[PDB]
Amino acid sequence: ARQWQPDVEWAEQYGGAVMYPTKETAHWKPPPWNDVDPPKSNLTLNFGPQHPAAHGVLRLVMELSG
Amino acid sequence: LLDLIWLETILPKTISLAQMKMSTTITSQKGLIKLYFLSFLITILISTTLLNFHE
Amino acid sequence: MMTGRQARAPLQFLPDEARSLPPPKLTDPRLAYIGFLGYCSGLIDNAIRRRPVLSAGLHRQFLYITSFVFVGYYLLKRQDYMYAVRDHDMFSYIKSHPEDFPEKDKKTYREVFEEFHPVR
Amino acid sequence: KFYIQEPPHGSPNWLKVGLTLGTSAFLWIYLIKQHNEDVLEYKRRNGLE
Amino acid sequence: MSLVYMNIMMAFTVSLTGLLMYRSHLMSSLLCLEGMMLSLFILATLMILNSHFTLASMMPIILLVFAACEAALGLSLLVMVSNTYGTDYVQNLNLLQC
Amino acid sequence: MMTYIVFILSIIFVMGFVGFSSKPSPIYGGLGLIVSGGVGCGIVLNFGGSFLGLMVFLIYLGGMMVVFGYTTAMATNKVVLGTFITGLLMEFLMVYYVLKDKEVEIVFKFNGMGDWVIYDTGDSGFFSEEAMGIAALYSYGTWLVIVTGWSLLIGVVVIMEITRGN
Amino acid sequence: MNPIILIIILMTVMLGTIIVMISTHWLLIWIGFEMNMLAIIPIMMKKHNPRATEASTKYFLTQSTASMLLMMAIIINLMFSGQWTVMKLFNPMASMLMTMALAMKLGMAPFHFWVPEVTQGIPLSSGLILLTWQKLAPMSVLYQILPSINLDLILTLSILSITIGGWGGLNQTQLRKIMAYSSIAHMGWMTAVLLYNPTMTLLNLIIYIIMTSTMFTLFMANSTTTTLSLSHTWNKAPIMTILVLITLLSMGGLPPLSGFMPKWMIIQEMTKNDSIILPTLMAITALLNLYFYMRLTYSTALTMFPSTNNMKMKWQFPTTKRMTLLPTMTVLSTMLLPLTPILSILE
Amino acid sequence: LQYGPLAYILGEKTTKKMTENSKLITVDGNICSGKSKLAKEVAEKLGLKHFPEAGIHYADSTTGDGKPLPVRFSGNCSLEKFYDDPKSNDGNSYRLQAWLYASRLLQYADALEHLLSTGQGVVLERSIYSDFVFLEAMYRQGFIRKQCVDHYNQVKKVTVCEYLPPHVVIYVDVPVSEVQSRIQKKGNPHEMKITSAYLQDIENVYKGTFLPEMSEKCEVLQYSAWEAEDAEKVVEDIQYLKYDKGPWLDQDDRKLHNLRMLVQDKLEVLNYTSIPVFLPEVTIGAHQSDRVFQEFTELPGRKYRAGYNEDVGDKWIWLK
Amino acid sequence: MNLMITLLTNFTLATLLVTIAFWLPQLNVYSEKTSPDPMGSARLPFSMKFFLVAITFLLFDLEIALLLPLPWASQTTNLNTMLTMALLLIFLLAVSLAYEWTQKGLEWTE
Ligand SMILES: CCCCCCCCCCCCCCCCCC(=O)OC[C@H](COP(=O)(O)OCCN)OC(=O)CCCCCCCCCCCCCCCCC
Ligand SMILES: Nc1ncnc2c1ncn2[C@@H]1O[C@H](COP(=O)(O)O)[C@@H](O)[C@H]1O
Repeated sequence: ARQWQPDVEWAEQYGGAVMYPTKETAHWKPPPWNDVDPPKSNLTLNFGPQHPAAHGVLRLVMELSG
Repeated sequence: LLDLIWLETILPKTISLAQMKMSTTITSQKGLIKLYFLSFLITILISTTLLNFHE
Repeated sequence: MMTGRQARAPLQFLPDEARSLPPPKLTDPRLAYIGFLGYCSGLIDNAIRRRPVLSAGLHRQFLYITSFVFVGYYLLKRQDYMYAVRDHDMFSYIKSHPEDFPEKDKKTYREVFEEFHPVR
Repeated sequence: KFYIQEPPHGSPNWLKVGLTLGTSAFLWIYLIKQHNEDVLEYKRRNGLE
Repeated sequence: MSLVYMNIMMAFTVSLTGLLMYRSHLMSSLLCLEGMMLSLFILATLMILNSHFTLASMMPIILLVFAACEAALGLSLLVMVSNTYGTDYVQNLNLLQC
Repeated sequence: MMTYIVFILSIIFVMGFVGFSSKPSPIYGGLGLIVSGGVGCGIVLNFGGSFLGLMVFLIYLGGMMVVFGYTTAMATNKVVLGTFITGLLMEFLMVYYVLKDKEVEIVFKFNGMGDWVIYDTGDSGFFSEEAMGIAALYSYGTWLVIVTGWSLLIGVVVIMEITRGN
Repeated sequence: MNPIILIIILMTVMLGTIIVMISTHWLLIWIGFEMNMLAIIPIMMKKHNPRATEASTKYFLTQSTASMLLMMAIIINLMFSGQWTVMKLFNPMASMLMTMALAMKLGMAPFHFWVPEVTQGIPLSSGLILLTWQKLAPMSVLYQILPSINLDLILTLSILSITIGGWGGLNQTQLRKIMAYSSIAHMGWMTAVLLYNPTMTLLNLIIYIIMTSTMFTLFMANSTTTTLSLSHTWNKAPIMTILVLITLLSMGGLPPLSGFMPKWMIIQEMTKNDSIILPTLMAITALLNLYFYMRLTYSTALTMFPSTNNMKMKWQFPTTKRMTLLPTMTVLSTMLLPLTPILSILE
Repeated sequence: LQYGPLAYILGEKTTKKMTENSKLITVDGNICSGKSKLAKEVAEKLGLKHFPEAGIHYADSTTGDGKPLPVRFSGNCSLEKFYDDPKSNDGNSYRLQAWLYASRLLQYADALEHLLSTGQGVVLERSIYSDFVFLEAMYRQGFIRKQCVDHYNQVKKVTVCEYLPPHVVIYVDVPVSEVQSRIQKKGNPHEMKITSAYLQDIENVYKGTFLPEMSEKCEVLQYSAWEAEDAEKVVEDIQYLKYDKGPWLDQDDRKLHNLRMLVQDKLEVLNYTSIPVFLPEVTIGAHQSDRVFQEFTELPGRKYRAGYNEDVGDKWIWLK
Repeated sequence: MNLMITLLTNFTLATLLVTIAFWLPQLNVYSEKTSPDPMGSARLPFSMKFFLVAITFLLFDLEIALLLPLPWASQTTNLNTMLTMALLLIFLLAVSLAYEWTQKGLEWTE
């Protein structure tokens, strides 16, 4: 009748990470579409009671950011 | 036997599966840079000792 | 190969002896096919941006044709120059070396015994 | 009117068409003058008059 | 030829084989690269002084400056890798296998 | 033995490159590269390369290896000792060969004499020739200074671009 | 990235390539390569994702090892000839190390193990620059040292680059790795004819740059990075499928397309020098490249894959990407075979 | 293209028109939370430009004549058939949700384009940050599958990361029964078929997912039903916000230039809407694709670029 | 030779005093003690800014390495070229500092 065109079964063949997924090339995914892999913090200082520039007896739990 | 199997096998299909398998041997690398620089060192060793390209 | 020739006067597109050659005529079929490449460039430029292919950018297609003819003219001058310099080096080398080139004594086919191979 | 937002290519860009046609015709007259200068220089250097 | 040139070339090739065989760290790869640069610096200096070739005395300074800027570039690449993964281990750098 | 000071510093230089380049950890590798840079500097200084040896000690060690240890301080085995002693065995066997034969051949051929014999017997007057050649970077090395300064300005710009992360 | 800093950095890339092309001193050659690498590193890190940092790190390590081997070859040349003229070399060990260094800089096999990864990690524009502009300077140095190049070494690197560039792309769906293996195979084709006729080297280089620039420009214009995403292009702009059709048929070496021109001229020169087996094996290996090009053409142009519904929204919006010189680069990469004796302008 | 990198080099910096009133506002709420007139009132008090809720035909409103094209060319989806058959076999549900997400993505790109080119803040209605609130409700009520939610999360991961959050979120606490009474006073025979548990899942995903992550990356304002009516109280709450949270602080000229070069390329905004994850609710076969494309190409104003159409009377084509 | 004797003597005195400091009070047996910090046990977070000031030091140290032959280069017979290139190198160090300035690189360690 009319000119045949490929289907989803044909389309998902060309769409892996490789063309011939074998035993070695099996655990391979396509990358994220914008080539951005997910990123997979701030310091927490505890200035204890050991220090003269704190006036005597003080414990300071800081949260620095650099 | 001849003209759907064996003449169809001996020239094109054996070559096609051979190129398939050799392409799987080429492109099945684990991505590891250590292995690639190790292969580069093996190349310089073979080109110094085996084929004597320094001559 | 000819890199020792155009190094005494380097980076010359067309040297001073290139003007002694004839220039390509403006009806050169090489240059005409270059102008056809300009027309095809104008058509692809009107096609990739979804303009009307033949109807949009007649000034744009005219500048594509103008630009390709204007570049290809000097490219053909340099082409003719380099094949002329190739033949000049060849002829000067054959003239200045008679011992490297024997004039062949041309045996006529009455003296030449070729084997006959019968198709029977 | 047809379009809700005015297209960039609705009105012709007369500066762009002027630069296009002017640079094109300048290259055409420079090429014609170059070809006439080259045929005159050839017909002088090899002497074909 | 001269005996010390053998030693400097062998130090270059030992730093080569260190660079050409990763163990774990990328900083060690940069250190092997700069050991290669160090041997090149020494070998250039011994040649240029043994020749009494005066104008090339400025060449080892140029080698040192350009390859120290190269080393700073590599240290910044290492720092961005170790900001992404937490360490500069080379086995983290295999996402481009596929 | 005393006529062999460039050669003995070169043997220590090869041994130090085997020491760090077997890569225990980048801290001790930085240490071994620093000690190796010092003895290679001694190799340079014993040919009258006083400015280039001080360029080792100033520039190489006091700036760049300081930055390497600085980054090693922030960003962050049997194989090490085995490949270490393998390189030490290869080097001492090559030394024993070139000392028994006064000849060796691995890539090139090398004479086994004291390396003082490859020198010149002249003088240079009231100047170090190597110092005046480095001073000629300004009178003669105009293009060299232009491309070096432009590569360093681009180096600053490039570091600030790739470390910004935006 | 600042556009002013983008201008200065790309001009610094071009200035490094120019310093390699115009200088008569080996130190200035090495300086030009240092400037080139040092400037092109931020162009790879334009989007600031971990794959680009990984790719820039692998690129740095390979190019830095190549630059140190290049300087060692220069230093051996200063040992054995006392001079610095950029010309032939005066020692086959310096010749071998400089051939190794330039083969590393071109990503020729078996130093090919960075080009698909580095081309994969970086964007399409920086991949275009890496596969076209960064192939200029080491081919210039190989052009200037060719009286000293060992024939066995350059032909071994050439056959290994042609075979791996063939067999590498046969199992690939990413576009950038396909272009990278095509680069490795084409560098093999360039360096094989180099000691026979380097004009054909220049010819193959320029035609490869035109074809590669065409395909990367189409990939940028259609925002395609995989084969499967390239297969949606007919439902959005079918002229793009026709142009990637004819250009991928050109890049494999089909006549009458002008990518048949370089490899035909390479066989035309290598068979003059009585090498008949070697361009035959080269031409038989190029059919692998043409095979996965046929795969890409069937996936994109000559068929029509099923699409998704949101393409109907993209039917309404025109391309605003300034496709710079794309019709010129498509016309030149396909239809230049009648103008084949233009190759004498590279003499 | 009037704007590009050359317009950035020649002096035009987009913070030279970025005043305090230039705030992107997204007004949010349930299907009858009354936010419709509230967004227009907040827009007309502060002089901000109002962009309504993207229906099916927003992309028809931006291109061509502005009039709505047929649904077979834009969408291939019916909201009414979703209201009638929410568990439909033909896959209208996620196809409608994906088309609405692409429409809101286009509207959000237009919103940031207006904010960056004109320096005027824009009041929105259910931006892309509040589009999965209907997805998870349709999933909890079983209207679509797990793979549709996976496809949506893929498209959200590769679209919403390219954009900054809004400044002010004006959400309106309305109970479900008041929304149901407003639907029954509306009288729409399609809108009344919306069940109770669907609206309750909408409110659940609202109060438990949208506001707990927009409370930090931007500024929330959470009103009731009867105090979101006085517009002046809301505008007074907007004018006295300490703008200290959010990534709108670290946006100099270069980052907003990157954003402006992003949001004018609408095929780059809509680049990864059509990722080839062949999901049967949205996968169109090639014959129907070519048929709908060649019926769409015959529509007036659509065969060529928007200044190149003789059938709608674009003159001077022979000089363009 | 005299330099090597002086280096060996200074290194010997350093190692001798370190030997006396690590073995003469280590003749003590004193007592088997156990001894069981602002950060407790967590990993030291990287500081981008300290690395950037180290790289800025390295690049300006290379520019210093270019500037060091100036007291020798003042003796030259090409003095106009020497003054031009000397002012240009110090100018390039200043332009590197200006680009470090204006692009916010000298901030929070200014
Ligand atoms: C003998 C040896 C001597 C030398 C011989 C000649 C060698 C020529 C080598 C040319 C190398 C060109 C390198 C590629 C272009 C460099 C600039 C660039 O990257 O352009 C792409 C640019 C990216 O823009 P950006 O905004 O950064 O995009 C990011 C994502 N949108 O913009 C875009 O993406 C816009 C889209 C179109 C880009 C087209 C760029 C084409 C460049 C190549 C032109 C053709 C080559 C010259 C012709 C042959 C000459 C022999
Ligand atoms: N999944 C969905 N289910 C029902 N309505 C939706 C959905 N997504 C978007 N809407 C729209 O949200 C509108 C409600 O907003 P409004 O009536 O303006 O308060 C409806 O009229 C629909 O057009």
